[PDB]
Amino acid sequence: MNTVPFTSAPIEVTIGIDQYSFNVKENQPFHGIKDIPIGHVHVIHFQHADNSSMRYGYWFDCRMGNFYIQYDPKDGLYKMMEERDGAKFENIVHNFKERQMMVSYPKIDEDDTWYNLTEFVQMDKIRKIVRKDENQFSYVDSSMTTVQENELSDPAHSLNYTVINFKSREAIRPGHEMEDFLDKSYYLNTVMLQGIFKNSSNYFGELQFAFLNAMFFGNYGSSLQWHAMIELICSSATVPKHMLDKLDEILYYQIKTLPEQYSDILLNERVWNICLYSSFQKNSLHNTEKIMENKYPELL
Amino acid sequence: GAMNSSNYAELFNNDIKLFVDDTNVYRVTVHKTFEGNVATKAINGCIFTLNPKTGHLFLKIIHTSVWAGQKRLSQLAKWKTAEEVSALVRSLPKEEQPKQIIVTRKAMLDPLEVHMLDFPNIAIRPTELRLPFSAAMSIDKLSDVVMKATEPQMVLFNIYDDWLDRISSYTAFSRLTLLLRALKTNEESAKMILLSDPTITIKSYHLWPSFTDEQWITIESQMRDLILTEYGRKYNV
Ligand SMILES: CCN(CC)C(=O)c1ccc(B(O)O)cc1
Repeated sequence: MNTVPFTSAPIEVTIGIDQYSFNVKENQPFHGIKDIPIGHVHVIHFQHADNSSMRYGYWFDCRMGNFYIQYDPKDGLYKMMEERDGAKFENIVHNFKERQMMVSYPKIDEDDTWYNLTEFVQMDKIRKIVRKDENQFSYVDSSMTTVQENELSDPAHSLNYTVINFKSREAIRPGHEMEDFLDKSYYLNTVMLQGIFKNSSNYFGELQFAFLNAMFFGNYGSSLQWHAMIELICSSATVPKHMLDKLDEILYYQIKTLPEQYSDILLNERVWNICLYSSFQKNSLHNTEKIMENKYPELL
Repeated sequence: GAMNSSNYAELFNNDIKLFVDDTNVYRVTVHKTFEGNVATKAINGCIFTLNPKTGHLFLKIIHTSVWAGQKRLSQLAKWKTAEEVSALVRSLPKEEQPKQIIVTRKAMLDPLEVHMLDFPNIAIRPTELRLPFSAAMSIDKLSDVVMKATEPQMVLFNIYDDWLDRISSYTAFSRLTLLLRALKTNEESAKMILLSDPTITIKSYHLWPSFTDEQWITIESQMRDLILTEYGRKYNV
């Protein structure tokens, strides 16, 4: 188990760690998070009590370095930093632990939620979507735009998701216009899977990362990307049987985790009704359809 | 965006454009089978492509053989329309390519947009106008060329004949739409009005008789009376 120590907590803030969250009061004796499960990416995120504008946070993998959080009073935010002095780091963490100044990552032994939400998400692929090569962790916030959104403004600060556009020359073969527009299998299987992503795991990793940024930061472009990647699969008549079964599981856990009170802003009614009831795969997502119909029947 | 009553004079500016109507592409007769089921028999159709400024009607004739062995023909017909419109644009030089194509039915937007991806600078637009172009098959020489076709073919008619010598294209389009609305509402009476007088005889090269300016005023009035008459008959007014 790994640790993300905090230098201090000078401003009141709601801190998230993966799907958990807790409140820290201004100048409260808080020195970070311990018992973080090894083997998964994680996200530590922030919403200031005095300014809920800008949710922001950091994707990281404790196997790739020793990371800590320090508030910057000039730029006004909690920043992730890497400590290269390993002995210093272990010594600091141990002190904070002995003084019990850290919250414990509160994982229930039965619970595979975080694994099921991040199964295909890898830090190496996050760092290609979020470009800041000098750090081993990746900053994301609520306002960052995607490359596609910028085609329709700073490029150093963009989310470089894979552009999906159903009315593009990439999506449509000259001479197969009706075929390719009504059946997206070419775009999915040849352009996206064989051509760009190479395998379905990388595709699912980007889909899962987009959902998590939509949920944790309210990042609108990430929500657009998540729905686009679902619709591309559901609108293809030819999808490998293992991809459909895995998608059903991926979506089930996403819908299960979504806050009920954010359902109105995070779920696109058109996309979900098309996918579950009209698309080629309308009958292939049994688990997802069941949780959607029992949890969010209004949307449908 | 969409085309309506406010920006209506845009139709007659110098930016080359076409109206595309697909309502006569896929045409069927419905009949009973010997077993008492219902089946369809396709008949030849056409794509109505009109330059409203010049009056040229580029009619593609859609021969029934294009439907042989195909499924979901009402959907295919929209994509076949878009395919043929794209092919006419592709055939033309850069200085004859239309800056806008206005579809009379919104269901043609995506098919045409997709076929025209190679032409990002050509705007594909719907219209709020209810245009009576479906009645183009009430014009005898157009209906004849379509029904006699044994193969795909695209035939030029001039739907304003020589009117442009005497009137503006705004006025010509208004006359055309009144004539087509009347033929749509009561085809027999409209043709009766148009042909009653055997002495102003619709010339061999013409669709519309060779009416004088004064006679067109009279014809146009009689067509309005027919439309008003049929409206009263329909709604018991
Ligand atoms: C789009 C089809 N075409 C080309 C046949 C037209 O609409 C067209 C263009 C220009 C003229 B003209 O002399 O100004 C007449 C007709």
